[PDB]
Amino acid sequence: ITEAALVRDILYVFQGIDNIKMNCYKVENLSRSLRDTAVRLSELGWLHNKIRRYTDQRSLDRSFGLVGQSFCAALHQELREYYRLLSVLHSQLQSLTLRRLLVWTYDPKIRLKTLAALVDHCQGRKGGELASAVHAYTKTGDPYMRSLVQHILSLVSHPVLSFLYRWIYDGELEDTYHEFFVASDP
Amino acid sequence: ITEAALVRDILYVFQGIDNIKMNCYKVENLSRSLRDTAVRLSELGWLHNKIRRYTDQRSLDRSFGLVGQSFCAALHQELREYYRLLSVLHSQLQSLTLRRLLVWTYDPKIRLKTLAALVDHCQGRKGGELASAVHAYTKTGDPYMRSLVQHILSLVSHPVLSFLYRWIYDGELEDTYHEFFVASDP
Amino acid sequence: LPGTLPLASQESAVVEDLLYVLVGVDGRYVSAQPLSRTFLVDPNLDLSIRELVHRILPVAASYSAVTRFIEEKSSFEYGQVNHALAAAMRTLVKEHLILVSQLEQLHRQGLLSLQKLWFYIQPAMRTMDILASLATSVDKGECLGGSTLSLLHDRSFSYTGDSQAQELCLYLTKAASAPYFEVLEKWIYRGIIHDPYSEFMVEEHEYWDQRYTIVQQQIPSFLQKMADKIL
Repeated sequence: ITEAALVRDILYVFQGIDNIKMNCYKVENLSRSLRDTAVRLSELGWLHNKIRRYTDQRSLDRSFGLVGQSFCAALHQELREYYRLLSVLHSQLQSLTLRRLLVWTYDPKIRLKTLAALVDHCQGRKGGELASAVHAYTKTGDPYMRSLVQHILSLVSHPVLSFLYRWIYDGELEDTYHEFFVASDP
Repeated sequence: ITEAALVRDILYVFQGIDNIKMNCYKVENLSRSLRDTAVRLSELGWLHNKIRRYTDQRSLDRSFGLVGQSFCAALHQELREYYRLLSVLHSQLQSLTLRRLLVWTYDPKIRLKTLAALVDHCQGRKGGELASAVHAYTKTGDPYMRSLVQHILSLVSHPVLSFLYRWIYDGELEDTYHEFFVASDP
Repeated sequence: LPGTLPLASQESAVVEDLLYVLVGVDGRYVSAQPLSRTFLVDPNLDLSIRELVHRILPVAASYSAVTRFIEEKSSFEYGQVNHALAAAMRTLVKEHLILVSQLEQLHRQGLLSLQKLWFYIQPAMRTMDILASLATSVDKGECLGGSTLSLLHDRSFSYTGDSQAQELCLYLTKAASAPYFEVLEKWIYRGIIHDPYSEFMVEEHEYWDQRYTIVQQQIPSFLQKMADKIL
């Protein structure tokens, strides 16, 4: 099995589409120096699944609220870019090798590390309780994460500040789903 | 059969002149991904033959009236322009392809769908009864059609307004064909 | 015969036929099945392609179900709102016939790999997924007149934080309500009610509490506060 063939399949495992098959992407011959580097590289694609399942399972039911949309629709602007990187990497495969990928994909091994662990800390939270559980990720100090999550908060907390600027200047709260912390009694 | 050859015959089927022959323009080899778009594009010619027949057949008999002649004439100023598009399009061929015609001829598939369905709703109507059956196409709301038919009406109301401004200020009605709603008795 | 054909090259054959599938014209390999449109690709193709092709086709099915709403809801039996909603939903399909034209030209030069396609269509996969949800929530409950304008004021409030699917549903409502608002201009500064199709909120009859009666169905649900001062 040539090294180039591995570079062909890995560029797919970065998405979910499987030599490399599907929790670690067990690869199945070739030399040990190749299988090890594939294993770690293939596993980055597995993360992309956990962040894709959430933005697909919750984009189905219509009882997730108004905040749970601006979150599920802010995990996509942070995925189109991950689809631009896969674009560039594929144009050069026609040269790059395994040891050359590690430096290329060393940074998106972190953004796909916070997002894939930001959707598990807030699983059953809907409404404002979700905008309060993506804010408990800002007390981190890491200048690369605290400047990423502090952007998703600026989108998730836009619907919350939409009721507030409505329930203050006009006093007409309207939320079929119970999100705002001001509950009315018929 | 080359793709360029299809672009040569289609430029003619847009007029009525027939690989593509004559109710659909059944084409008769080539790949399926070519026949389908040709049959889709040629359906502009079958809309061109129907409008042309009504203006021609009725431009023959001299018992269609004054309003009827205006309606037939009103269908030629909206055909010279369709004669100008065929002109510019052909020049480019001397590059354009099928995947490029669809956008070029997406709008004149609508004007050739109101006019080819405006001459069937008013078939046996002569005189003012025709100027009253091209006005029952203005209650449509579609801002592109209501601003086309409301122009043919402007070129169909001129003759009706002519008599009226004659039978009001001078009282001398004259119509060998019975069009005006004021019928005299010898 | 893509089975007896090399790997890295047959992908350039699917991306050509795949572009045709976006247009809706029957392709060579990616064909359509008789009717929610379901496609078939091929029995003998690479596993790491079909699982990627089947991710794009949900932009073809969401187009073989919007073009069928334009070529249908433009009839005269539906009113002056199911018309404008079908015209302002036709300007978009044109802007999708261009985004497939720019790709048919950029593919000639070889610069369009299948992996490159799955990135460019990302916006055209999200817009054609809104128009294929209004064209199925307008036919679920038969809406014409006002109730087909209440829906476009609630499907525009549910997206209060998306800002990429609210700038859209605010272009449809702002365009599918001019014909309704041009008779309201005639029932406010004057007394005449044209409304050829029975869709306006107020209908006349033939000692005066029975002449003009408020119709309950055809209220736009954003004039509900002033449903009385109009009449």
